[PDB]
Amino acid sequence: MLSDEDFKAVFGMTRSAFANLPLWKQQNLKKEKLLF
Repeated sequence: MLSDEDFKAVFGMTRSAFANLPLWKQQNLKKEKLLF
């Protein structure tokens, strides 16, 4: 669906620094841009 490197491309920010947070916060990010 999306390469590991592409993850940082879609995220927009350092996936490493963002990964420091729980997936709970990721639920919003996906809605901010992605759809599902």
